Amino acid sequence: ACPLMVKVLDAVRGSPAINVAVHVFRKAADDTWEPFASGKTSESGELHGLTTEEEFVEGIYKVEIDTKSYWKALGISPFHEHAEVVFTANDSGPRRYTIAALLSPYSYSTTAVVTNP
Amino acid sequence: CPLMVKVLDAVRGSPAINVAVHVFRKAADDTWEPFASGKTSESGELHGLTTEEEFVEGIYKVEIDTKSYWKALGISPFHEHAEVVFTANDSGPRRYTIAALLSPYSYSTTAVVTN
Amino acid sequence: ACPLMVKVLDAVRGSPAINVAVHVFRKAADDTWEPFASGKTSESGELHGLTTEEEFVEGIYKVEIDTKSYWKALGISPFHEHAEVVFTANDSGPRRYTIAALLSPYSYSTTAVVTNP
Amino acid sequence: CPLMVKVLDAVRGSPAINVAVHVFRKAADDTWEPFASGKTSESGELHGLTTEEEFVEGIYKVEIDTKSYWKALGISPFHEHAEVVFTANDSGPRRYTIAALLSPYSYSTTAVVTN
Ligand SMILES: O=C1C[C@@H](c2ccc(O)cc2)Oc2cc(O)cc(O)c21
Ligand SMILES: O=C1C[C@@H](c2ccc(O)cc2)Oc2cc(O)cc(O)c21
Ligand SMILES: [Ca+2]
Ligand SMILES: [Ca+2]
Repeated sequence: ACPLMVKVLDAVRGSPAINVAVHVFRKAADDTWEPFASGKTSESGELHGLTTEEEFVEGIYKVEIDTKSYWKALGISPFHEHAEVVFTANDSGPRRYTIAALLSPYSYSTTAVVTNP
Repeated sequence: CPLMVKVLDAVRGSPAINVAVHVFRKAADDTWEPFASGKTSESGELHGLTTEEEFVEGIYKVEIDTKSYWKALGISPFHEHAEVVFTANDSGPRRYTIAALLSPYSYSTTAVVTN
Repeated sequence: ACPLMVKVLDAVRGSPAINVAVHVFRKAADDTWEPFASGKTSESGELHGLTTEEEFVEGIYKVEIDTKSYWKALGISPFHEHAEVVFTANDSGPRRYTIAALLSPYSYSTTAVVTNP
Repeated sequence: CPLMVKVLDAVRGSPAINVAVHVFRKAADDTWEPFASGKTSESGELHGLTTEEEFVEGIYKVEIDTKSYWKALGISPFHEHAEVVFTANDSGPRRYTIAALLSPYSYSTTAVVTN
């Protein structure tokens, strides 16, 4: 019953991207981004436990993935500052969201898998 | 031009036409000051955003209005938009092409930077 | 200890791609593709149990994913006949391979995550 | 031309230059008969593979020699190559651009088909 999971993979090494910082924000009624949760990717490149079913109410959310630090630490100066995912959540009732990102120094892809528990 | 944006549609196998694109420059106060905008052409390209003089070093944001594009096609989208944030010109002036490949629940962006 | 897993996701629906046929082949000493394993993706879009550590000897392998049937069944005539992954395996000792594919009607991406148990 | 192939490098943020590409047509016996080939240009493009007359309906294979490209750059690659298999012209003649974005452990291909 974790309703939000983020998973990050490295397209160069063919590996999970470990220790990647992730910050999650929620758009406020006044229209600004309130901090909602944060964490770092595990060995498996996954970040669990960000939120709960109750807390994770309808809204617009932003997941910012600190790809730049991940590359810089490997000696690489990447193109992007970060990878950002912005989406409306739970608009038709609660769902479970997996936000997956695949990283290369000059490219990233992002895909959402959304399921109905 | 020093900056071009090009958008493709993975569902139809075509350029993504009439997609709104906004470009911003990060301000001293860490706000985004809007800088240039346009809509992609019938080839999915947006040219003429900026000039070599104007396009000085800094951190830039390209915001692509993916949601409106999908809505227009009658297809439900996941993302609000697709954003590309990058530092420009850090080693000199370059020509940047920002390319995006769009699916309703996924997108991929790549930069082709040539000097 | 499953050394080969294939995972397929649908970029249109934001879902696993279920019931996707997958065929695996191994290049023979005579240079032709011998059938090695086959299966279909589960509800979670994953296919496990293709092979074993002992069977999965060094070689060149091909994973063919029947994307066309997956789309056609949804009413869609897709661009690709299939998605094929060809790779050398276990060249430096045994590894565990996850072959992931993300599908759209006119595009697919494939990524390998390779780990050392 | 009715068929173009374009290859980009996600590691360097550049066109992938001097990449070998082979094109095949499926034969009656379900073998691949090699049809056209080339190497990508400094812009990552390969033009001139075929002509409208020659490019009749059928099933075609495009094989991109990704492995050699990475080897040349000194980077270890996962794939032997990247293949694109598709049926051409089923609704009429079209112009096909096959685009590939390459990373050492990943690739993505997309078709832009215009009539
Ligand atoms: O290995 C991958 C690659 C990743 C991915 C592919 C494409 C994309 O656009 C974004 C992420 O997809 C995945 C999604 C998963 O749930 C688990 C995975 O192991 C993987
Ligand atoms: O930079 C890119 C990436 C590429 C692409 C992205 C995703 C994918 O899955 C396959 C190809 O598309 C392009 C197509 C072009 O005409 C010019 C380009 O610069 C690009
Ligand atoms: Ca400059
Ligand atoms: Ca024809």
